[PDB]
Amino acid sequence: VKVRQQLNQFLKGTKHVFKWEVGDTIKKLRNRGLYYPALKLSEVMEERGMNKTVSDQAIHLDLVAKAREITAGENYFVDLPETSKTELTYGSLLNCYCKELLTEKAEGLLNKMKELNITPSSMSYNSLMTLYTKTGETEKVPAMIQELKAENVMPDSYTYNVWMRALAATNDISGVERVIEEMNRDGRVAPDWTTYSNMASIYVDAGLSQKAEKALQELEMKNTQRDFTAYQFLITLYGRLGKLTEVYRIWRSLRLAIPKTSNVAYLNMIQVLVKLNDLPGAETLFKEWQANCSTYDIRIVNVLIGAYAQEGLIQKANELKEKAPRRGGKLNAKTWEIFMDYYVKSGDMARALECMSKAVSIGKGDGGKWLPSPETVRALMSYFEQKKDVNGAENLLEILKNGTDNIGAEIFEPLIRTYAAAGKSHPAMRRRLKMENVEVNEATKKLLDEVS
Amino acid sequence: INPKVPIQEAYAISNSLYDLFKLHGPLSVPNTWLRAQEAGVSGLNSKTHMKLLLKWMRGKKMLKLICNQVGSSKKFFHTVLP
RNA sequence: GAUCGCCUGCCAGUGGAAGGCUUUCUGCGUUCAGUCAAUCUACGCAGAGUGAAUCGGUCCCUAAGGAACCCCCGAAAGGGCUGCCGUCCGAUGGGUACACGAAAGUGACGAAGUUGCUUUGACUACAAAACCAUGCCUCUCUCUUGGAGCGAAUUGGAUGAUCGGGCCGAGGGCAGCGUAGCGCCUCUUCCCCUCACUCUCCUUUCUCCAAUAUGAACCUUGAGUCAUCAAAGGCGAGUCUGUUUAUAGUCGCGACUCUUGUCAUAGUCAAGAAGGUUGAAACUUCCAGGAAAAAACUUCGAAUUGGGAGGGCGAUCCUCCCGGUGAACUGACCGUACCCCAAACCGACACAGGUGAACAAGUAGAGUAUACUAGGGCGCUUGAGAGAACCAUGUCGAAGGAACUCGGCAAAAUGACCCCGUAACUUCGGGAGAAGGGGUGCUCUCCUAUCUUUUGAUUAGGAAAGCGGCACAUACCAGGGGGUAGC
Repeated sequence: VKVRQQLNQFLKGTKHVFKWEVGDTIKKLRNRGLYYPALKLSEVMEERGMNKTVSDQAIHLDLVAKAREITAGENYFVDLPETSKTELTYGSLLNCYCKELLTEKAEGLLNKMKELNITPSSMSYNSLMTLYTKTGETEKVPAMIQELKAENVMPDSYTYNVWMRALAATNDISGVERVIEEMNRDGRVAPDWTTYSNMASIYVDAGLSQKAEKALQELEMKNTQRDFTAYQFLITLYGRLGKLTEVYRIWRSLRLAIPKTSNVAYLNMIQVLVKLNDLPGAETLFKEWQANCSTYDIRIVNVLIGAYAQEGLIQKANELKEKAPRRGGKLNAKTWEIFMDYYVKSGDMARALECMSKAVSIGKGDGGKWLPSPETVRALMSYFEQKKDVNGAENLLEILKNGTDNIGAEIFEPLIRTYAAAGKSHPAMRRRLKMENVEVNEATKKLLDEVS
Repeated sequence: INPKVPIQEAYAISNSLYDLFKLHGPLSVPNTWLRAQEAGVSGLNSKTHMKLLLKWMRGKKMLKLICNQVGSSKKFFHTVLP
């Protein structure tokens, strides 16, 4: 990123910059996620400006850790002189473990602290509770809450919100409401729109809290004109009640921010507009968007291209597809996959095959990979062999399997049966059925034995 | 700088004098004692103590001595430190 | 254990070479040593103690040199010969990776500038003031409500008197200020669907002139990501604009402007992250003209396991050429304690003697000179009284100023920086710091410079006005000078 170039040309620079500027740069790059340059700075400007607070030590600990370096994190931690091992350090360890999913060492360290008589704060408890809510033992939180009450802590808005996410997992909507009232029962909130948006994140189950969604809106519109924290937990409720006006109004009241508003805003709203299926509005908005021409690269083409492909509007999707790299950037793997999705749903064997395999082995890997994850193979085969064509066996194996085995042969419980009962077209694969080795069905083991 | 002054009352009394100054004007040459006796405060006891607090303030950077000399006559003004 | 001291650029500190050779430590003891009565130890007994691919040796080389052979010479011994093609010699060069055999080297004064002569951070609690809110009169997205002044017409200008024209008044939020008050980074996840990073001066003295941290700065090399232009003469998209098409309109587009790559092909590479490595030296000035080593290093010459071809038809198990040819484990031996300006070394001694280097916080100071300190080390292994003659080493001494005496020996004095001025003589370079004088503190102001160590002030110089002292290089530090013979 150009952040690296800015800071890197800076380091060999002058007008030695204040700790305040530095700390603010950290708090910026951490927010935007730039653990790498935030750490690199807080290292070099430590080499030059050394003495850092115990709090800043905790900050650096979090940076080291959430550089995905949990190992080096803990090592650095036991490097810290025990004098600099106060609540802040232990809390950074914890809130790192939160993501790190290391419940065992986490709870061990937790009880360790507890014996050490060094109290854990709200965010500590809360990171713990979120670790619970992902470990599945989310019902385990209110007992520790009782302990918290016995330990004189105020479980903040975040604790109430993970309570909501915890008593949703057990279908206690009355528990959600009683938490909601526990909010106003104690003068310790001061609740934010996170409260109400966490209410909605579960009440998207029925739709009986629309005034509370408007309350989300008004607490939002206080804390901001309108900022991007009302649009990630709201798109399906943007499909909920108010689907015409409360959304066609929020869209423009948001654009009242008046930048050439973000790809993220348009990508939070256009999938909802296609959910409501107002295709001319989607098309007008896309056309004014590419008039804005402000980095559409894929975040705006892919969605309504996919809407075209979903309907069957493949000429209109295709023109736009092969237009977008005439002017700007790339296209995504799943942008290829939606195209393959239409090709499959329409059954076209060879072309669906080509586009799929292109997608899987092109450099569009999402997260260093584009294994086509859903079991679309069960349909792919039902179109190769079960198209009742005899070379839905030879190419079936040699291409279907050849595509699905660049990642791993595990998914092949359909595939192996699929050829065993695709041959079934012509048996010439007993030579093959040894290398067919890993695991195969027993019912279809008769199909197998049939060849020899 | 580092002159005498009481420890914490000094902050209240300094804010008192700074109020006085920024209301009135950088004219507050010594015998500012009159201004700080009419917009009065009892957190002083004498002219010497007054100038002592003045020095302490200007050290803390609340006041600033400045020059305006006219003819061959030396005049000096405690601006309220813009 | 505690107050007090002494040292802090060659008596007292740090790592140690040379030397010592258990003197280090642990327990026991006090017969011997200690310049004591010694429970103490550098003392007696008893026991333990020193880890090293990288340190230092070992080793490779050679200089000064000592010899070996052969040779030459001499009564005997032995002397001479380093080229006759060898072996030893560190205070030098080579330290980590084979050995073997040739071109490059290794490799080189002095002096003076220029480098080395380390710098950072230190508290926006937490971070600033457009948005639109708001608190306001103002005002017409828009009017609407009757008044009142203001042209209309004659027929050919002295008239005659009413609709096309028209101007302030009561009510309605829109176009002008001030009024509470308050936060405008981007998820380019490909999918958001509820979450933790939120852990700091608004309350402070003690940056009231310190405590804590850092220790090189630049090429040269290889291997994974974008942007290249090699990979082709191939486009949309908004502005600017020709008129009307009306299922209701967008239809059309002549022409101008504005960014902007793909279809693959590879082709060079700019921008981040890993390893040895110049700095550790450079440039000028000179004349007295400034080590050796096939040793290591850098190439070829050859290389012998690894390949692929070798036309494989010489069983030739070989031929031509390509590929590597020291690469991962491994890395022995010996020193390692202790003191190393000293109580342990050389001085017969627990002796004011002698003993290479390397490092050395602050203040003032050009200074490593000199005071005073912290750190570190040490309190000198005889003391307690009294305060006579006498002696050693020091402070002051009137008046006198060399009268002392062989002789102003010693003692005194002068001293520093800046400025003023400076003689005879002359080999014309010098005498010359010639002689002879003045100034030296601090305070504020002004201007000058300068200074990024940010905020405009701070430190020095020089102006000019005070202010105190008998005294302002106040202590320490620091030239007596001149005249004239002999050699």
